[PDB]
Amino acid sequence: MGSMERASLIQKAKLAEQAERYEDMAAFMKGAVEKGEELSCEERNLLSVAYKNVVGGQRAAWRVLSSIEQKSNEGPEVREYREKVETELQGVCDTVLGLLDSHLIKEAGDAESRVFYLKMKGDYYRYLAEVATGDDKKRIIDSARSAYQEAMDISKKEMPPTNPIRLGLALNFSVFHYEIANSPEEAISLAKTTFDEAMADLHTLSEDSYKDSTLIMQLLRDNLTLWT
Amino acid sequence: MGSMERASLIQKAKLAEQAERYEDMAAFMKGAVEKGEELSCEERNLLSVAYKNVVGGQRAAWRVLSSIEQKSNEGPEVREYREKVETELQGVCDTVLGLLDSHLIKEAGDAESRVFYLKMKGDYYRYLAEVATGDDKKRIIDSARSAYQEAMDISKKEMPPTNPIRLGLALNFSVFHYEIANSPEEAISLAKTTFDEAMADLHTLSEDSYKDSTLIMQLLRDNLTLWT
Amino acid sequence: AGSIPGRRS
Amino acid sequence: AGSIPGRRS
Ligand SMILES: *Cc1ccc(S(=O)(=O)N2CCC(O)CC2)cc1
Ligand SMILES: *Cc1ccc(S(=O)(=O)N2CCC(O)CC2)cc1
Ligand SMILES: [Ca+2]
Ligand SMILES: [Ca+2]
Ligand SMILES: [Cl-]
Ligand SMILES: [Cl-]
Ligand SMILES: [Cl-]
Ligand SMILES: [Cl-]
Repeated sequence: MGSMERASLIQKAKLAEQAERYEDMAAFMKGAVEKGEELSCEERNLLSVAYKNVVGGQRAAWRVLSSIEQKSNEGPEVREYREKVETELQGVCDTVLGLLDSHLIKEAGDAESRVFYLKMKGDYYRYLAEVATGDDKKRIIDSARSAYQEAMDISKKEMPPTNPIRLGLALNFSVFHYEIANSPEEAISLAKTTFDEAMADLHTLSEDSYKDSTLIMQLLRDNLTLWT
Repeated sequence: MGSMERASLIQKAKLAEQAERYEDMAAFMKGAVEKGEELSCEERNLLSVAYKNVVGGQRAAWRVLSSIEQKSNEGPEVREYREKVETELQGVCDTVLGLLDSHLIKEAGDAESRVFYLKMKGDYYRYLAEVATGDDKKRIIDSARSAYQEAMDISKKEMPPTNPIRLGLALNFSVFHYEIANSPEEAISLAKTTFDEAMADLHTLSEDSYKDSTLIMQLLRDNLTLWT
Repeated sequence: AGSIPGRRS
Repeated sequence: AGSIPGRRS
């Protein structure tokens, strides 16, 4: 998107979201990132929403295909098509990771931006881990863990326990522990401690911030209800 | 998809439908058509479902963008992005029309196949008409009308009034009259006559055929309720 | 007004 | 288990 103005790319990303054109949205936001300027809070959310929708559709398709393939394992077409979707999913994850590595994370000095990007890094390595096998699974799992851990360390030092990004990071890292790392007890402990420390800080919040924080706390509680 | 077996393309189209990967589905079915053999009833439905989903998403996005553009008409980005989506929509319609012209319609000798393809031809010209302006709108409207009319003439001679394709053709042609041709009275008359002639033939049907026919009759009734 | 949904085989 | 839906700005 090199010939399009940065501001036009952002404007078109917002239009693409309204039109539910998430592949276009992601392409517009990739172009915006590649202009080389840092992203504002709103622009970081547009980038994240775009790619979460794209990879979310791929993950849902991969799960459908993997289920059919496993049932057939109880011609080559199901495996071939699952592999095609898997390769496309890995390509999108690689694209997001490459934006974060060149150069969003290294230019992010404020805690809000750095935590946001490191949470993204953890998430896209986690999506790679969902489809990985064997030993490359091990290294991908460690890359997700390391990104989430660095984000957690910064968030606990620099953000209040009700901050929505701190909460969503903890939620997603708890899902990583439960679903990827085979550490359900770590998942439950992290979700419980996060929920409790947020609850104790709600008194400091305005009505609007309270709504933002409690919405994510409910997601932590929903996971705890399923896991315990 | 020239190197993939016809049977593998059909199998993968069915997997893509289950995975809600409609762009892939359409590409697999385009490859299957281009093998040059006629399509079975089930294969015609796969082709139609694939493209209806692809163009349905484009049409919904175009309507969102056109609405925003009209409100702004009460920079160039909204118009540019609406134009981008419009061009992609026109390209998909042109692709389907080209499959029908090369060579699905001319090889379709049985009434069921020929009516099905001529209904598709009417529908994809109707989608072109939704985004067309001015004089090219006129010729596109006439192409839709002519395709639907030929399909109607064959269907009335060769199919019972409860046949689901005959019913869906009449439903869609009635929508053409109401929404495209500015002929709401023709739309209402066609929907009423179609509904009544189907009702009078229901006694001939098995339980399963009755369910198929009455489902489409309800759609005709839903339009009549909105239009009268 | 609705046309045939036509989106499920 | 649910992660952040994260699909609406
Ligand atoms: C990871 C994560 C994504 C989104 C959210 S949010 O929906 O609560 N929201 C926080 C405030 C900002 O505007 C970004 C979006 C939380 C965590
Ligand atoms: C145009 C049209 C599409 C689909 C149908 S249907 O859903 O009743 N069905 C008819 C029987 C065949 O299996 C094709 C799909 C009716 C009209
Ligand atoms: Ca510039
Ligand atoms: Ca062959
Ligand atoms: Cl494939
Ligand atoms: Cl910076
Ligand atoms: Cl554009
Ligand atoms: Cl023939």
